[PDB]
Amino acid sequence: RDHRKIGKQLDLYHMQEEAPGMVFWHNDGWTIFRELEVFVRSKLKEYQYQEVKGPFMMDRVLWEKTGHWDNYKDAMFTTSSENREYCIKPMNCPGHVQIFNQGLKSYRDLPLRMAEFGSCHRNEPSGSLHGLMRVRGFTQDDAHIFCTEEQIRDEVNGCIRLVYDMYSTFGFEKIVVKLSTRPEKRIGSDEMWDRAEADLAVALEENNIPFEYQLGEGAFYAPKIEFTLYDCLDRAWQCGTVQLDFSLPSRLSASYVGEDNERKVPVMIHRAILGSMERFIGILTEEFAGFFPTWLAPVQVVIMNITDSQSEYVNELTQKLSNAGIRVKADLRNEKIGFKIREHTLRRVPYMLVCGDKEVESGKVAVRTRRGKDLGSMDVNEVIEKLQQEIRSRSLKQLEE
Amino acid sequence: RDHRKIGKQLDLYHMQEEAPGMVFWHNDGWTIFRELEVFVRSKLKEYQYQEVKGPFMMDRVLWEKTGHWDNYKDAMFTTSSENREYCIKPMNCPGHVQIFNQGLKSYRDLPLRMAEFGSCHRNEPSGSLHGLMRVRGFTQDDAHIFCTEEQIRDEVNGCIRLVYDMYSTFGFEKIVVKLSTRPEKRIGSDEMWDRAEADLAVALEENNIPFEYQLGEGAFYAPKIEFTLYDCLDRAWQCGTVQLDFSLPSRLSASYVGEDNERKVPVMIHRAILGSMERFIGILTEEFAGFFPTWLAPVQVVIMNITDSQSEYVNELTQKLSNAGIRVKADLRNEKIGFKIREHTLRRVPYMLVCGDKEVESGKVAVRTRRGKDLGSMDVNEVIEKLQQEIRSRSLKQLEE
Ligand SMILES: O=C(N[C@@H]1C(=O)O[C@@H]1Cc1ccc([N+](=O)[O-])cc1)c1cccc(O)c1O
Ligand SMILES: O=C(N[C@@H]1C(=O)O[C@@H]1Cc1ccc([N+](=O)[O-])cc1)c1cccc(O)c1O
Ligand SMILES: [Zn+2]
Ligand SMILES: [Zn+2]
Repeated sequence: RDHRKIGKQLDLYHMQEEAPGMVFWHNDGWTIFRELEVFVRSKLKEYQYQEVKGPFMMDRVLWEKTGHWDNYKDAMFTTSSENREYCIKPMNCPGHVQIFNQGLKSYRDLPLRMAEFGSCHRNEPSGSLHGLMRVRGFTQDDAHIFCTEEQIRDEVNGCIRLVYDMYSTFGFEKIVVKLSTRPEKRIGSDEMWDRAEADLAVALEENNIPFEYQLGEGAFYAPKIEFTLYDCLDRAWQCGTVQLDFSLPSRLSASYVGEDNERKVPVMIHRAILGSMERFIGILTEEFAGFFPTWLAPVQVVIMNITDSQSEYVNELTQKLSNAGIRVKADLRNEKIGFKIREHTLRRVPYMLVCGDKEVESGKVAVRTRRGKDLGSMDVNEVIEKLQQEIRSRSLKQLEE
Repeated sequence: RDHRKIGKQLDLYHMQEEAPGMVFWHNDGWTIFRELEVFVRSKLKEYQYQEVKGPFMMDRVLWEKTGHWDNYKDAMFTTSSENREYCIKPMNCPGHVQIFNQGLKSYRDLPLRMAEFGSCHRNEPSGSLHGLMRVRGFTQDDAHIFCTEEQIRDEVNGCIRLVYDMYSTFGFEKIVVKLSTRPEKRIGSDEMWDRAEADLAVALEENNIPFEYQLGEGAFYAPKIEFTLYDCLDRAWQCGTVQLDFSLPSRLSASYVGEDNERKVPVMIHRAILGSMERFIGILTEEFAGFFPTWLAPVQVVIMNITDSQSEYVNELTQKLSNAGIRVKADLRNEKIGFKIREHTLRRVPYMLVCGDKEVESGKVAVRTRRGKDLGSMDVNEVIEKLQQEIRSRSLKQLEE
């Protein structure tokens, strides 16, 4: 049930000592990563988010405004070019405000939701690395919301609704929520920290979410709501995070023209639902034990022949299935039929299509699943329509179960 | 007609001194970038390519083993972690071999086409940077093909066919081709360069492509076919590149089991159709002068109302168009209709939908475009149906236009 074993077991990814804590995404594993992007982007469109991309390193002088350099430079990778030092970004927060700073902003642009699949890098000790859970290079479904102090309620509520919306897709309904308060090493005034912590607390009571305080576990600049999901083994996994920031936008000279035609500093809301997408894939790998849902399966359908007589028929079906948007692979090897089914069952392919000579009239296929179920013969167009409903709805369970 | 100058007007991107030669992709520009990615991925599926992803840096010890460290030490960024050097990758070729190296490969796995949108970094001089044309961090539509020497066609013609097939979508068929031969400082025996240069030379005569030699301009490991396209201003732009490599796979301990059950070294073919996608977007920006085709437009349709009476009707239309897969924005601001139309016309939005009281009764919409042309009032379903017809085929030209 170990994702490292399943990942090697399913051709998902690999790692080696030349790049410690960094993922070599294979074709099958990268398909799952891209499928998660499509799912996230569908939510971004639904929740009216922009999608941007920032540069991969920046001047240390910029990281100096934020105080990020003071707290965690030891965790930061560094490079120099023409007597200037640059830091490979561990977070997308200052990159997003720079985009916000371009062009004069007004209150009519707020709330401004800006998201990015930012690939970050943190210099973690090699002894702390373990599979996809703890890595040096990871990708966040990061987003930062710029809004006025009157829009704080509505925007934080939208982030909370998004957390439960996406977690329910993967079947994670046991969620533990914690409020991380101020740490001993922080920046910002006491009264700022009071308002930010209270606002996060109020947002949770409005949505009727029980939670407990976690003293000293917040960021040095913002308190954060931490979402923890429980898998089918009742194991805690901390993925979600919503922070309320009144500090950084002021430090990075971010401003907008208000309703009263005056200088105001915008409130920034950090959010990340899945957290590290490499980590989230590892959670999904262990949660399903490699039995990914059909919409996430690297190979969704495998069509196999019994003899060479159906090799022409199988290739036609493989092309027809591929044209319908289904990830389908053809198994034309000269191996016994029980041998083929066992191999692809171990590959956790959701459906296996069997084509004998009895199939060659009928325009039909013998369907069997990775669970060992037999579904019998009927229409190829019917299975296409049956399947397409399954991927488009991102259903957790398969056909006839 | 300058891309940097249009790019500021259209919310495409921006750059600043904190990250010289690196792009801050804004929402509108990133839409074009992703929009090109889908087009490339459609070709990868068509031409049977895998898609992988490599880490951002690797142990320098490998960059010695390839010879890249000796030749291009000044152009590579370097960082430190636990008394070990890592280099932010300037190329994706050896990262692809690592994926190929995992698991024993045979001749039945060949040809193996592996593609990646690899984000590279080269330390180019800062006085040398200019907009999107010359950048420090760029994304290549890279791919490397592993095959036997008898397959040295079937892949090279596929690369050549892909070059002209993808260029025709953007309207580039004025293409001049050059063949770069061996430089004095290279690796491999002379007999490789005789076969490798000849293999590329015959392939161009094979495809009825006139070409000129560029003596001494090839890489230290491979001769290269260079594709140069000309825009509407008859300006040369060098984007395509196909390399024939017999050296590095041997240097990186890549091997496969042949038909005679003996270890063999696979041939590697470097290819890049668009080259740096940041550069290609800048070329496209200048080629169309900001008038991107509908399938490439960041915002495809803007629906505007005249008064608040049509505010419900436009919102229904925005949802219907958005559900149809059209990037649509609704303009409900309290401004005059002539003010709204002018703003989006300067934004080069392909189509603008106007809804008066006469539109909401009749169930139709008034459409007329960024160039000033009228389609009059047309059926709402008709406008959707034609648009999908326009986007799906990636047509260069407009609607009756
Ligand atoms: O703060 C954030 N998140 C934690 C933080 O900091 O680390 C937390 C996230 C994390 C993920 C993966 C790995 N990993 O090595 O696999 C380590 C750490 C954060 C949250 C939302 C938006 C933002 O813009 C953030 O910055
Ligand atoms: O050679 C290659 N491709 C051209 C080449 O060289 O430049 C061409 C592509 C390009 C254009 C612009 C910029 N840029 O800095 O904006 C960078 C790169 C190449 C092809 C395949 C694999 C490789 O490993 C390569 O190296
Ligand atoms: Zn943040
Ligand atoms: Zn290459």
